Amino acid sequence: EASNKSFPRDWVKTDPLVPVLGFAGWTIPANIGVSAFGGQSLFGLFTQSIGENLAHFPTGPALDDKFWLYLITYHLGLFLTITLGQIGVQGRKQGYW
Amino acid sequence: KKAQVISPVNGDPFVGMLETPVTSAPIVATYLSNLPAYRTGVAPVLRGVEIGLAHGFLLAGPFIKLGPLRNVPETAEIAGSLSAAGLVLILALCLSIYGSAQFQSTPSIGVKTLSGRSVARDPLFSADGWSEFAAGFLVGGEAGVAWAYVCTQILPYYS
Amino acid sequence: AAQGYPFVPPSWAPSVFVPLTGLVLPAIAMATLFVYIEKEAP
Amino acid sequence: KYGENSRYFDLQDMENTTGSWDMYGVDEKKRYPDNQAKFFTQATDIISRRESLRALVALSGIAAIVTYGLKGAKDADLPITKGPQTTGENGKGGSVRSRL
Amino acid sequence: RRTVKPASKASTPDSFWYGPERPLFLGAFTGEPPSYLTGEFPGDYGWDTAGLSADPETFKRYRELELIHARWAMLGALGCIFPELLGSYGVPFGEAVWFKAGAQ
Amino acid sequence: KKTIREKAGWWSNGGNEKLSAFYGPDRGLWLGPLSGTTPAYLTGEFPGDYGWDSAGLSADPETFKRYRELELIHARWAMLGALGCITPELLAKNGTPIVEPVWFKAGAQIFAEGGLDYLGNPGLVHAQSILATLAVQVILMGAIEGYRVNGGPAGEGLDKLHPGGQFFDPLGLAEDPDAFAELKVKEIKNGRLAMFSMFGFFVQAIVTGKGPLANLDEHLASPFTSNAFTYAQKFTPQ
Ligand SMILES: CC1=C[C@H](O)CC(C)(C)[C@H]1/C=C/C(C)=C/C=C/C(C)=C/C=C/C=C(C)/C=C/C=C(C)/C=C/C1=C(C)C[C@H](O)CC1(C)C
Ligand SMILES: CC1=C[C@H](O)CC(C)(C)[C@H]1/C=C/C(C)=C/C=C/C(C)=C/C=C/C=C(C)/C=C/C=C(C)/C=C/C1=C(C)C[C@H](O)CC1(C)C
Ligand SMILES: CC1=C(/C=C/C(C)=C/C=C/C(C)=C/C=C/C=C(C)/C=C/C=C(C)/C=C/C2=C(C)CCCC2(C)C)C(C)(C)CCC1
Repeated sequence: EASNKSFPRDWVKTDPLVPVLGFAGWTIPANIGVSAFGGQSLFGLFTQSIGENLAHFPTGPALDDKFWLYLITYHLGLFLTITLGQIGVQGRKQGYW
Repeated sequence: KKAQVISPVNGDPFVGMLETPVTSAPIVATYLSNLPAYRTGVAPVLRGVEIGLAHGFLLAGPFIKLGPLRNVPETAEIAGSLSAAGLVLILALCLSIYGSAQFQSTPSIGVKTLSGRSVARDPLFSADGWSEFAAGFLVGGEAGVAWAYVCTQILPYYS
Repeated sequence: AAQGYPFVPPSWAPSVFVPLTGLVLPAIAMATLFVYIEKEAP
Repeated sequence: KYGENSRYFDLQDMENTTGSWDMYGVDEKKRYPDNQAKFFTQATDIISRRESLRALVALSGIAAIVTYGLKGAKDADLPITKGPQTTGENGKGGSVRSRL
Repeated sequence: RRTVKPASKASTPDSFWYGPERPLFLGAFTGEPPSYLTGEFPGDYGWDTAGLSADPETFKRYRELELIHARWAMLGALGCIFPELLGSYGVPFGEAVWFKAGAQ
Repeated sequence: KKTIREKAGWWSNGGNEKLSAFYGPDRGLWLGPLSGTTPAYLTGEFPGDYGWDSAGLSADPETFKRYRELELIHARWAMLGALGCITPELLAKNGTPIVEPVWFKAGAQIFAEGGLDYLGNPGLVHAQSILATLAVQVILMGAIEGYRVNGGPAGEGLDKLHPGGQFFDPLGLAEDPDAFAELKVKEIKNGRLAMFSMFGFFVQAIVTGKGPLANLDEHLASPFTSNAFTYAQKFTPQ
């Protein structure tokens, strides 16, 4: 490493467009209703469960709630979309292809 | 394919620490610099008081909720606070004897700040500084254990 | 003791001497035999 | 100097050479309210020496264990202080010989 | 931890919202803003398609109007949302909705 | 111009601009921003100087001195009295068996044949003679005040108001001259508050006829119901 003498402070080359665009690229397809959810959506059912579990705020969700499935799947896709958007943006600006 | 993140420490590739986000992210560096351990100009007794308050308050919880009298309604909190007081006392003893053992050789090399300017050694790292630091730790830790009990008694949503 | 044999320990003796012998005298001993081990020679 | 052209050895800068750095220390004198700092510099005034602190620790710990064995263990309602509350395993020595 | 060096070398590396290279209200479709919206004042996205603030003093008075309206409107948004938000939790207002709270 | 923690009042021993609100030209005045022309003799050098001499009674500097001493002595006596007119009633409503805790009736306890038990405890002072009490008091207070006005066993070459030797400043709270200067103001302000509240005790006795804590309690029961205007028609000329 002939470069990197002082650990640049901008180690994450931040683009504020990246989180917004990953969020919109995931949640908008996640707002498409499909046959498997009974016509509903993943984000729709996730927010529905968020509401149903905020109706008793202290009491957390159960093991049999289905809020955890929506949570984990939604955030799998969302984190993947956000990190791949950051990677793609900073590879486009930089080299990498 | 530019912009590598992980760098050698202060640009020295032969000292062997490898500055890294977990090490030198400005949020992390800021938070760790603002901790009383790294406030090298502040009196060690007061940094010890803060550290001791924090630790005595935190280490009462385990003794309260997981101790042998955790299932007795009013006795759980008392027993846990007293166990934490004893542990804080033991830790103050250990701190004292560490100050007796460690600070006898008086290192001679100076210190810098990853920028080039040499700073004075932390007075904490002397016999007197560590003794007053341990006194502060004892005072603050017993105070924080007492405050942990007080919070068991006065906080609205304590279970 | 009353008359059977003098110097019989009190009933509360174990409750005091088991903590003393197991928590305090080992603390004293380890602290002293820690300062003595790490003590530099002049 | 020490950062000029990969010259990581300086005899006039042995701090940068040996890696003697304060990676997170700040020497700012201002952290605490002065009345609070006064309160806590005076609270520890008596025990700010090694001997005084160890005297406090010895007194407190010995008093604590002694009052715990005399009073605190019974206040905690410990089973060793209550006693068996039963005839115990007295007459059941062995499966064969039921010894006292 | 390193000490951040002063702004003699760094007078304006952070001026993202001011100067000629500032964000505009149509992005790349704005072209160049009017000659008076030069990016010295906050929130200058170059939106004067009506030319109402072509005069500098009218522009100053409009900046005053905009900022005072902005503060009053922030207070108003929070004040219309908060009573209804806590009225959805069980705090018994007379009329928690804002366009009926005056008649309380 | 400052940083957050200096605004928040940290860092004791930064006090030289904190005397500016209690001494000097641009200090706090009796009508605040509506008191322009302070008397020229109220220069702001003495504690409690708010520029209030509407009646011009302190125009002579020497009578101003005498009035300052009168004020401070009255203030100290009134502070002791304000504390002593509420301590027995508080202690009696907390449960101490004081036989007459109301202050304007507390003197009539010595005429009961059980005497004047101090906290309602006969093993305590147990005074029966009001005349012997008064004689003891006269002797002691005469010695005490004659020692105050010229000097005595507790220091002779000391100040007439703030002697501050080892008998009257035995805790050393006033060795820092700035702490001394602001404690003077605290003294005179608490004392003026006590003098006003003792005037209030007097008037609330003559008017209401109950204890001061009883008045507080019946005011806190229903304030608009019961006030000083409740007793406004009491002194009706018949
Ligand atoms: C920029 C430009 C450019 C070009 O050139 C031209 C043009 C286009 C013209 C321009 C534009 C403009 C605009 C758009 C404007 C707008 C405005 C607005 C909207 C305002 C509001 C504004 C708003 C506001 C103030 C608001 C406010 C609010 C408030 C007070 C509130 C109050 C209240 C509340 C709380 C609730 C309760 O229960 C009642 C009440 C009493 C009701
Ligand atoms: C400033 C000015 C200005 C202008 O120019 C003019 C003028 C107006 C004139 C002026 C003013 C003035 C004034 C206001 C004054 C006031 C005073 C007072 C109030 C006092 C009190 C004063 C008060 C006081 C002393 C008080 C005291 C008290 C006491 C001792 C007490 C005693 C007692 C008690 C404890 C109780 C018991 O059981 C009994 C008795 C015995 C009762
Ligand atoms: C689960 C779900 C599903 C599916 C999902 C998915 C499959 C998702 C995906 C998602 C994704 C896969 C997303 C993506 C996105 C992407 C994007 C959003 C992109 C963008 C781009 C851009 C925006 C560009 C930009 C630029 C350029 C052009 C150049 C340079 C500069 C920049 C930056 C500007 C379904 C339907 C069955 C239903 C239910 C739910």
